[PDB]
Amino acid sequence: PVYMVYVSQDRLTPSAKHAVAKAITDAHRGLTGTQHFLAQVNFQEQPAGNVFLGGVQQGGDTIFVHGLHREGRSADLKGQLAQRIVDDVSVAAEIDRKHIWVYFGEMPAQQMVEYGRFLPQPGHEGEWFDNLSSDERAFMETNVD
Amino acid sequence: PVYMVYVSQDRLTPSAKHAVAKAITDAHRGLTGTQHFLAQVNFQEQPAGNVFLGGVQQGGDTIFVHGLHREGRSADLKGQLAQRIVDDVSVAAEIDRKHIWVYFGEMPAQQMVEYGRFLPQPGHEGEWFDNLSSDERAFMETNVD
Amino acid sequence: PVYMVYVSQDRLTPSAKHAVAKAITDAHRGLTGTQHFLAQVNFQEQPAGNVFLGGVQQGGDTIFVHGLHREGRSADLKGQLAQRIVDDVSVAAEIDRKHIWVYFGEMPAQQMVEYGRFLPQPGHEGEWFDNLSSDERAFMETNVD
Repeated sequence: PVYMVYVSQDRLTPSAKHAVAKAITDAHRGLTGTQHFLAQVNFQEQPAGNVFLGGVQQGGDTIFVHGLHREGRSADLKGQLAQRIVDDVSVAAEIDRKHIWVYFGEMPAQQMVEYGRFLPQPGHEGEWFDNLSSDERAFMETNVD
Repeated sequence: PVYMVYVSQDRLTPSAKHAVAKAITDAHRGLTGTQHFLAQVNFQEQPAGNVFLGGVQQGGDTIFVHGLHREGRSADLKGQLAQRIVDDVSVAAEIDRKHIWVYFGEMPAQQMVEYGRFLPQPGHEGEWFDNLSSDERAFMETNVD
Repeated sequence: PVYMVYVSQDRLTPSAKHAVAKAITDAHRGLTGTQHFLAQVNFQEQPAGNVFLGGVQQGGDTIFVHGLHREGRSADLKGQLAQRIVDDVSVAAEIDRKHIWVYFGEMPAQQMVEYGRFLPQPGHEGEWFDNLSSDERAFMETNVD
């Protein structure tokens, strides 16, 4: 997956970012089985005041998570995952849950590429990982916390 | 909804941003009936020069709106809403319609969370809001212009 | 289309940005027939360290391309397009392919607007372009590289 995480500049220190990104990553791994290194968290910071709700300018406590996933998972599991992202980002960023917005979009695995390679259907990430070159396997596996 | 609004840095003063957010939020409410405070406008600023059309670097005028909605509305209503965002953002930002691009993407409501809660189906914002607790009812009410 | 390109600050100079935008636009035109001026490449730069892979903070070399397209193309064509984007951005940005992520999302053409006008169905771009006003055509034609 790619999780784009929209936040205000300086609301999250680098350690708070590490905390948020590891909580989203753990959630995704623990609920889907997808290996840690296939999950990107991509922080998009903007000056405070660029977020409006009902037309009202917000301080720096708004978080929007846009998760981009392969098709194939159940509504039940995606609900559980969205809920766990809300809870665990609330703890990790010390931000009340009421500030957190989370949207999941889905695409055919055949039109998504990570590390320059096409993804597989969910649940066949193991033999997909095994199919590819030793250099790629090594580069991927360094990307696990 | 979340309306991601990509603009060049300093193209919109604080007052212009407020006006543009208001045009989008009032368009969404007026055509869908969804409450104002459920509409987010999230401005994403980047230096002029980061937008390319047909390979040609642009100045600071382009505006891209990526509206992210719940599934369930007709093509006709989405067309009316996109055209209204075009017209009203053209007015609010004193910008020619030819500079404005609008894309709507849709997601199951069961995988969309606002204010830490799962959204209802479109049109059921009323009972949804009537099952919300008093504090989150009030917090939501503070986000109306 | 709109190609949202997420890169670290300064990883692409203005000239490298122009090259990448050209690689993507040429690939889209070559494989779909869609005229150059209908392809937007929108660079989103963030400070290095905002990308995490498997929870591990990254340097400045990751590139994520989020391409937003009209529905209607084959899985085969979209695979060819995405692969060519990996390859040609690899060359233009002088970057290892294993740094390049590419996701394609699709929307009904009836909810996509470019230059203030609703897009046609894929493969009807010539006819659509002919039926625009001459001021709109002329503005679009200025965007060809």
